[PDB]
Amino acid sequence: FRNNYDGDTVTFSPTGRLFQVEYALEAIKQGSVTVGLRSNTHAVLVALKRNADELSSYQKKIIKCDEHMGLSLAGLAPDARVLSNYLRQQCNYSSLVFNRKLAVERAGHLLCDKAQKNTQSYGGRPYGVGLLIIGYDKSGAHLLEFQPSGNVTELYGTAIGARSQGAKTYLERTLDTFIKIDGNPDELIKAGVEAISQSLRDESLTVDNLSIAIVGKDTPFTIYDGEAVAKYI
Amino acid sequence: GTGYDLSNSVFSPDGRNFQVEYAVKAVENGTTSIGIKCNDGVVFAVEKLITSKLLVPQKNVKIQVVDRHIGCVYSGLIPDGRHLVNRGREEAASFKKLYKTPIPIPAFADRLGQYVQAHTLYNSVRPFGVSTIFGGVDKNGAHLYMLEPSGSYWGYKGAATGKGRQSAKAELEKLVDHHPEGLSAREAVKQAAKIIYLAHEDNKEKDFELEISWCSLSETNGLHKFVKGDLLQEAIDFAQKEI
Amino acid sequence: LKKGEVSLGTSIMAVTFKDGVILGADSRTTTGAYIANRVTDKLTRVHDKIWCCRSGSAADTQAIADIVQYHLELYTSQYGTPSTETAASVFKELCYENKDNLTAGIIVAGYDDKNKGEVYTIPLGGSVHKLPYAIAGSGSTFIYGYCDKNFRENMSKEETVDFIKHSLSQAIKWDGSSGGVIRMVVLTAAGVERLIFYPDEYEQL
Amino acid sequence: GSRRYDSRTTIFSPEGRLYQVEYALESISHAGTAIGIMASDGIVLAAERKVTSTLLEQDTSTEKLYKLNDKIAVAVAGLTADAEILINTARIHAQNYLKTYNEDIPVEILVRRLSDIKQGYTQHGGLRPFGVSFIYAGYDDRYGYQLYTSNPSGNYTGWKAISVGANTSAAQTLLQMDYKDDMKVDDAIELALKTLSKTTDSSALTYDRLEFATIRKGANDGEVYQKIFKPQEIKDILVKTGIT
Amino acid sequence: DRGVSTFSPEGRLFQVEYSLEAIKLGSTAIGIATKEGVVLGVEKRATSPLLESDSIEKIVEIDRHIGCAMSGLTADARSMIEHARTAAVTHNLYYDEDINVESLTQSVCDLALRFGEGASGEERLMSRPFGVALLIAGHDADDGYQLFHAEPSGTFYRYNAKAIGSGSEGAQAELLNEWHSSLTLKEAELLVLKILKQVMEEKLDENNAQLSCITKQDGFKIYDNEKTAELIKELKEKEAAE
Amino acid sequence: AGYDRHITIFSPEGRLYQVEYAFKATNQTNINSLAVRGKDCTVVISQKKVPDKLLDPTTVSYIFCISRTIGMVVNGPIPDARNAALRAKAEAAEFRYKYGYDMPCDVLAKRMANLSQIYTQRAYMRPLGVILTFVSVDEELGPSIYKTDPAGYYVGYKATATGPKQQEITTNLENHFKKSKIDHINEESWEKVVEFAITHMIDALGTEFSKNDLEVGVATKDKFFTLSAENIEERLVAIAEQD
Amino acid sequence: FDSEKSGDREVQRTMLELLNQLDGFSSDDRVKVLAATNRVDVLDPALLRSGRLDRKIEFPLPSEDSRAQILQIHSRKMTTDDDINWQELARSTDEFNGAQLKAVTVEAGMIALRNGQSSVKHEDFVEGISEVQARKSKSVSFYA
Amino acid sequence: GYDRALSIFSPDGHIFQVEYALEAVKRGTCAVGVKGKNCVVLGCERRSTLKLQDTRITPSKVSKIDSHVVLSFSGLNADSRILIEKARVEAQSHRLTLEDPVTVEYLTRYVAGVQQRYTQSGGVRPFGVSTLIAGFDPRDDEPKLYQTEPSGIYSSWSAQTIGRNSKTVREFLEKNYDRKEPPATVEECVKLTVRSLLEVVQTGAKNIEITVVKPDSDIVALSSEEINQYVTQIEQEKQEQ
Amino acid sequence: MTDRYSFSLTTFSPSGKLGQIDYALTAVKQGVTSLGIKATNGVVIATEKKSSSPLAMSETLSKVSLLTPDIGAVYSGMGPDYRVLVDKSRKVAHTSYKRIYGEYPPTKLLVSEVAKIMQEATQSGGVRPFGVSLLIAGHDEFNGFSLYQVDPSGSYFPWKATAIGKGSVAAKTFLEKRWNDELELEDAIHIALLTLKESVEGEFNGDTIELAIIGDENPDLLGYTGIPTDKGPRFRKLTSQEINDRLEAL
Repeated sequence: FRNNYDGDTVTFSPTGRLFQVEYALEAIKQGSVTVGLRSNTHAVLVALKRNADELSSYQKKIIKCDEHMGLSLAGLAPDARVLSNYLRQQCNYSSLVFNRKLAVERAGHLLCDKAQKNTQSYGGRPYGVGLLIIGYDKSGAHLLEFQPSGNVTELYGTAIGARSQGAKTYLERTLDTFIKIDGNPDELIKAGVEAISQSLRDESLTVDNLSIAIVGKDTPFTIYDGEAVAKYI
Repeated sequence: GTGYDLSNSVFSPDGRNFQVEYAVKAVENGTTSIGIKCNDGVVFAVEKLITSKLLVPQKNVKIQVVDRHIGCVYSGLIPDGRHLVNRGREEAASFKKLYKTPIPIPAFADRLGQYVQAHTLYNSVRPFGVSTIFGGVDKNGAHLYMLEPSGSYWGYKGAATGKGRQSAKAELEKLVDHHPEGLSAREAVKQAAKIIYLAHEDNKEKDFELEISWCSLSETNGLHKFVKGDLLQEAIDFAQKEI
Repeated sequence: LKKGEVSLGTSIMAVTFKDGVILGADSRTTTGAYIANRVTDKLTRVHDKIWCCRSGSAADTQAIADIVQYHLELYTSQYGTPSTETAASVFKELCYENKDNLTAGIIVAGYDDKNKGEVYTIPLGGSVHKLPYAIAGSGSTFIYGYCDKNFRENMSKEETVDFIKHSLSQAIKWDGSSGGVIRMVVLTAAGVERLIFYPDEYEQL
Repeated sequence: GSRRYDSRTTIFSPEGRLYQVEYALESISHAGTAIGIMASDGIVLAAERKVTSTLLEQDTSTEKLYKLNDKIAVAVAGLTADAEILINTARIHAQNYLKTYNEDIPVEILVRRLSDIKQGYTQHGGLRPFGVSFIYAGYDDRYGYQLYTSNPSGNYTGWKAISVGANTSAAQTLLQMDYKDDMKVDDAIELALKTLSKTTDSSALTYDRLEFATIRKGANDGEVYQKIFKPQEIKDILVKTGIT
Repeated sequence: DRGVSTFSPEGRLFQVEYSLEAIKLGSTAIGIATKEGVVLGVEKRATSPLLESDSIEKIVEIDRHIGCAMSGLTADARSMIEHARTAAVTHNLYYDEDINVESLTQSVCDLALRFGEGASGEERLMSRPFGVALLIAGHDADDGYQLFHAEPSGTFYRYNAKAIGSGSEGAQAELLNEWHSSLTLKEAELLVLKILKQVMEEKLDENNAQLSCITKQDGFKIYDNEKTAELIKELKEKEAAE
Repeated sequence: AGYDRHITIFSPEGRLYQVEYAFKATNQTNINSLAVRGKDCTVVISQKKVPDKLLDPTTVSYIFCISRTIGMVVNGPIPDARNAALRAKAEAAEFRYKYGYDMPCDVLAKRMANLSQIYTQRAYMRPLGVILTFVSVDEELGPSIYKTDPAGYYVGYKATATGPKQQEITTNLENHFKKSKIDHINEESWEKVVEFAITHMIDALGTEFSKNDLEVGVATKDKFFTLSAENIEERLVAIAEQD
Repeated sequence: FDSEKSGDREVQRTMLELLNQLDGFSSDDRVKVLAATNRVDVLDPALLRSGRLDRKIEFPLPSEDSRAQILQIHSRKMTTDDDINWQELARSTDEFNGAQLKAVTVEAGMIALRNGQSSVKHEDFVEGISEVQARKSKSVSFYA
Repeated sequence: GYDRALSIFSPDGHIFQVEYALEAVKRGTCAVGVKGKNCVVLGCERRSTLKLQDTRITPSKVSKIDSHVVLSFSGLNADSRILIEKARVEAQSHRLTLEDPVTVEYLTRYVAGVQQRYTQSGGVRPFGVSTLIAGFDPRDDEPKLYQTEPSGIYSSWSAQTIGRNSKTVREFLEKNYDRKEPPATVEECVKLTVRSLLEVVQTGAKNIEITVVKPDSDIVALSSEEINQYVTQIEQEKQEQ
Repeated sequence: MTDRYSFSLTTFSPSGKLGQIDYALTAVKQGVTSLGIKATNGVVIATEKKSSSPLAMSETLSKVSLLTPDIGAVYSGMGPDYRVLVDKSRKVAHTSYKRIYGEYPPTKLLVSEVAKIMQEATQSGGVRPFGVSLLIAGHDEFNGFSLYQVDPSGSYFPWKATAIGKGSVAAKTFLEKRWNDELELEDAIHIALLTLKESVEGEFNGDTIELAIIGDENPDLLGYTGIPTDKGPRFRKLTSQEINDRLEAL
């Protein structure tokens, strides 16, 4: 249960941790699985959407902020709007002032700098949203893992969500495999689909449950949904 | 009365602020990071811990650069140090804009310390939980300062924070005693690698990854850059030789 | 330059040499047709080893000198000892944005133990440059022929003062807006010394 | 966090009344008593200053009756410090009304302005309500004499006879029996003096601790004469009332 | 009380956790999505027979092509409805076209996450999240007839058939098997009346429930009392068939 | 309730508890200093405690020169001391700019005391954790020593003590001042007052000093500076050979 | 502590007696004394001094490999399977303190028994992880 | 300045401040209003605890917002006249902006909106008043009676009462008033309103104030000498039957 | 960021009395025992300077100050609070009268204006009431000599003779017999010296007594000669030498 030191975000535990941030990270854990991975020349996101009931819909867990970038969701939906809007503002500012497409690492730095100022000052709350930024710049394909704590790191692949982290082992066993795969988007997407399948517990993958995005040089950022994703099922 | 640690600006009966102490205790739960003040410049070093192998090697970095001659290496709450170094970069940019002289190291220290303490005066701001080993080379020479979350900074001849903070300082003292007249940067980088290896022995359970960087006048002529190529490997296997 | 406001003009000049830099000016302040003060001073001590002279509107020059004094004292109090380029920097930054209102020409020169003596001039626009010598003011428009040919590098103190008088004599005699006594400042490793000339001697040559 | 030290001044109680104005209405009872009687010929305002001693200055000293306009005067019951700001704002508002309309400000307008000032603090801002209640007296061509009262809550009602302060109930009960609709100024004055004598906590009634303000209209028509009874004239009515 | 925008150990924010269950204290609003349009119905719940049926309006029209129902506490949605109408009309002015229903819902649900103290970086003020859930319904030229659910948590769903409020669990269960993609508008109205009757407190008439409709040609329309009465009679005929 | 002791609010005994606890924070460094007033100059001497060998002795000091004429010695945690030094330097700048003449010590002390009082009165602010000793020579008034406090109570002193043993040094100097009946040292040379202060400090603390244990600040006529280590060693040698 | 109203002056007797037995005139220097407190911020300064308890060993929350070692140790008696990935389970638990892992093992066994399985699997362990954790409420997947 | 939120969602879903304002209203003076074919009557009582309150300068319980629409309140009297001032200034602004005299529906919507905003804005407690709005729209003879709650919910009532003992007046109106057959005369409406009041006021003919609103900019306030006239035959017809 | 303490820190207790006001009164009643009495031809305000440490200089500390060359101020509470109060009061008095009217305000309006600040302090959120009690003495050409006492609550009372501090009860209960209708300045200063004699607990001399007098317009201290309109400041303060002459006059 909540303790005395919960209060507001500006408060240190005697052990030396922020309970607000920890609660944000737990809410990150509670969300659905959105495993993603990248190759030398391609970046693939795989998302498992959730429906309230049979007569319901699915959340767009894949948000596009530019043609050379993309986003994934692992938590609170409304704050994802704010985060995506900020990322789009900075991408458009880069386009209009520098002409340079925003570097993926620079995007992660901006996102962490934004996420800080709620946890640093009174009146703010941490962004309980987990971004898996993908993109491709002149350097190469990149992938990040954003956290409400402000921690941002670049990885070949990861999975944030309910029992999603149980699907990291599939990536780790095949980490040496999908890295050396270049210019082969369909099979990389197939490997990603195999990765998420390990995180299934009750219901299998269907047409309306799989949302897939992929970016690259020859392949711009494209979101797959509906019948367009059944070929990879 | 109880609750003397709930708020920030409250003084304890013995006169010691309590949120700052908890921030200090949060600092120690961080990756070790040392810095050596060689004769011509400074040599930083970090021990970014390799998590599950999904993390890409040699890509995530922690030695942030300010201007050209000031380097920042931080431990503890990494994002908080990110924001601190961001404000420091803004201050250096303003100084160079309205003075057109590169910011001297003690001036940067004063600016960062004044910013840090500004966050431990109020009740509506959490004190920083990051300790920095920022330093570099200026006109008058070389300086290496460690900043603490209480806002106190000192002109160290070498410092280290992290899990292996205590072990690192012993080897720092041994290095200082072994070379009282001074130390060259070339040997300083190898000594820094050795010190980090000795400190990492506490965290031998998890894998390590070493990144090092140095600012100097003899070679880098006041420019800050990392260590790449055969020099890093030479330092690594020299430090592994004695093991 | 407004209508009726007090302006300095005249001539200011500073020459570098081996032991430092000697900076010169006059004591005449001509306001339009009239001469208001003939014993005034155009030399401003922004720092012990950093000196600046004033040209243009009197009030504007005095105000910018006061602001530069404030900023320089802040710098020496907190950060460290100043230098010539910092003194020129604060002047340029003060003059730049308000160039529509503030319109004056400033020359700053200081001596240091590392780079010896340097001279930095701020024209009306507000740029900064480093020169062995520099002139400013309406009265300075006439000696362009003399000083450039008679200037030498790494001279000595006696030759520098001889050149300064042999250059300001034409400034005083050829323009009525410049006159009165001739004021000298010497910046060397020994220290700052104040020297003043008289109208009856440099005219007699 | 700047929360634990907040007292939540503007908070509704579980049953549903405010609590700060509730205690302000208790602070009112601990202040000096005041009396206001509405007579046909004029209005009499009297108050008994609290904390009186031989060293209290009486030559030029008015702490309960204040002048806001040549026609309108008020009686203060409560914390004089908080009443000072309200008095200044009322005077400013009256002078602004004279600025805008060039005609004497009716009492109701000023009473509303002060009630609104009190209500604004009782509503928002998180500040403690003013712990002062006023007694308003004035004249105009609209309704003739007017005698309102104020509260820390900011509500005002008209009264033919009021007494706010210590022993309010006793004073009201005493005055209600003797109040008619046809007194002159002198009858109201003697009634108020008798009420103050019968409600005071001391033994005798000395002229030092009594203040009087009266509104009279004589030969001159359209302008009443506002006189703050000085001690030299104050000691005169004591023998007329028989208290001496 | 302690904290306003504070999180919880379970990881869901407060207020919105309370607001998500405060809707059940309100009325019952039911909508059904058909290829021929969307049928909406509410529960007036006159606290006394002295109330007026035409007084309390729990169904509003954001636009000719978009209308919504109401549930929970009604007062807070007035700000929601004003902002939604302003957004729709401003989009029409800016882009000389009707605003897409999903975009309008998105532009509405963002307001549900503005509670906070001392907003920094921009001037935005709100004490608590709105405690009202809306059923956005309308037609568009790209997807067709839509029925959304403007939750107070900032999230929204496209819904084929939804009940919110008191019957959010009782009526919703019946909608699972009573809905099909071949449902017609007439049978949709009959089913809505039947489900309301099942969830009715008192007898159902033109004074106790108010219905509406959205169509591609007729647009938004509030059903009159006479047609509601004949719908009641038709439902009465339908229920007792065998 | 019990929230009285947390913020600067009055207490059943009529006391400001937070300001009271602020004083206990001034003795954290346990650094003892004293300042005497010469016939024409002033000298302030403070213990210079370097905890670790990694410290650079030059940068660690509790003596800050406020301006070319006003010096200041501050006791307490250093970061708050540096904040106070920054504000004092900025305010000396502002006064010199606005009024055109160098300010006397009393004006600066009064302004800092007023700032500390504003800190105490405002609830959202916390009081300064330092005790500042302003020392200077005033051609308008004479040599002067001014000591403020976190509360804002400032008053000129014939001779100031501080630290954990402030009372003992106070009595040690008071015996001399009450036997000699003079309000200042009669030694004309700034050379002699330094040895006088060092001798009294040594007899008071009962300790013997080296080149690095004590830092001495001297304020002559229109000049303030900090003596280097060789100067202190020469003074100690002179004291040792003289007595 | 000093107090004139009232105090716990009885327990302080035992505290000072323990202090005098640890150090003072009697040592005997052959009686080592271990002490395992939980709140070191409350202990009297005298009891924390040297001469008395000297070594102050800090017990931190288990490291990443430490969690795997703990799970391996506490899953010996139970009939485990041969496909349990201890590394994955150890990573799943984050700031889990000791007995919070034994509780995980017990809950996984209990879930496996409840579902009728004759031996635990990785799924039962994950379900136990969710059971023990701050998801003790769980349920309600609303709005993620 | 003050940014702290005062209205916080309770764990059971209600807002504690709003439901406390409900009780704050429940302690106010009883105010009742009924409407006929072309007449609406707003009846109200006054406090009888203290006497010697004059009538001329005593603020009327029913405050005139405009020539065609009037307002009556119950509960905290301090806060209600602020709503009265805001409604009046908003009505003048509406006249300036739309060149049309205000309607009852629009004014009631505005009052509900301002109460809703105060329940929404931070640092401000909700109003402790409940208001009744009555009047006639321009060029229309239909009386409209509107009730506004501190929670912000407004509704039309053929006959509604608020304040203390409002349950008794409500049940009385539930049987001696017909919604489908309203009284046809001003006298009948006044008689019904008066007879409703004696069920609670139980003497106090001096402090019973009644305002009768008529179309075509006709708002009157019946004096005591007429109210006691109605009371005469009302009490005469009470006990004998 | 700003100031998050926008709420009032003074809250009405259920007993009906202000907490912080009744707490500042307690903080005032302990401390330096000051006094001031009014005579026919002038007003004398006296206080004792409790030298905290004997190495300090009581000369640097000004226990009494000059609000205006006619009006002086004496306090009995907390030092820094009184200093800030006196600076603010001088500033606002200048702003209100020297800028607008052209001369120095009289005592009656100046006292109300300075008490405005304190009565705002007990009202404005996030701040605590001033812990000082002010004794204001002044003269004017119409109301004559007047002495005013300002309490931390902001209430000011006109008093012919007063005393605030530890010895307030004894001095107040002893001043009635001392005082009568007709008095002289030397008589008043002797009365004040006799009253303060027992209330002092340290060394008694000219250095430990801070004494000021408002009397006739002395032209020597005016600082210029040639204007018959003004004749000098009426507020003068005795030095140690001045006061140790009437000290043995007892």
